[PDB]
Amino acid sequence: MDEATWERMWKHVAKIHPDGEKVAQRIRGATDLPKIPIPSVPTFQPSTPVPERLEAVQRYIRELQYNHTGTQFFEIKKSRPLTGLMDLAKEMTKEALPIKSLEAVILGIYLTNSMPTLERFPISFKTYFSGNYFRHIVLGVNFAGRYGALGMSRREDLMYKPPAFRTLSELVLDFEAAYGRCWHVLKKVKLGQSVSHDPHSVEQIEWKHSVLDVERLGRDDFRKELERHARDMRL
Amino acid sequence: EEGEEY
Amino acid sequence: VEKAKQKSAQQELKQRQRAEIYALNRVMTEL
Repeated sequence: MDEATWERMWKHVAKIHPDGEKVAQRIRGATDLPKIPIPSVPTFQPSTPVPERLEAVQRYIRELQYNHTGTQFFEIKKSRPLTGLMDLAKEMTKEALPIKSLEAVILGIYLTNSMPTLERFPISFKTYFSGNYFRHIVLGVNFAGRYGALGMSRREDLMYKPPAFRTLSELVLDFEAAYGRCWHVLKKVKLGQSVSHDPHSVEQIEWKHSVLDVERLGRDDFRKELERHARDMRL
Repeated sequence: EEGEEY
Repeated sequence: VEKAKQKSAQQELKQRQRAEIYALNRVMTEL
């Protein structure tokens, strides 16, 4: 990144870290730093079951690490044509830098376009904690009629889910329970449509095919709306 | 939209 | 030779930055 953006990152570190000035003076220009291996983009035998491939995809995403630096290294414009977002995903594998949740969703799409028997659809969450609202997103997946997820989060239980849930409702309710355990109340779930496996597609990702107001719907209608969305996607 | 990144 | 010199300098810049990014990320992860 260019020199001005680099200084901005370190200036931001100075404010958000207790001894922020100390952190930069220990790291900047240091000659003894660890050499970080560039993670190997996983490739797949045709004999490998898709769930096993997904474990390798998630492992790769995890190796990049969650970006806690305070500076997002890849700008994601969500209305860009898919082909542009896939060019960016390729650059993420080249630059091999830490990522956050939305970048992980784009990467997960890029790395599963070779899996036409897998459908991929974004799931975003709006939660409420300590008077304030928080946004999160994962890549929902469907293999052989069972639901799972790929993604990246600060918490282990708000990203990867093996494709074992027999309904979309059960997948989303698992996220809701995980949020509950860290004292977040789930307010909205926004679910997209299946994403094209063509990395040169000019169509946009559809991020908000269903926008579900959890409290206004109530338990049973929340579940029915999730099952309606799952039907919309299968057809 | 509303709220910070989780 | 000049483009090979520039590519070496741009790759060196990215490698030095990437190492400091990951050193910083560890400090912020453990904060």
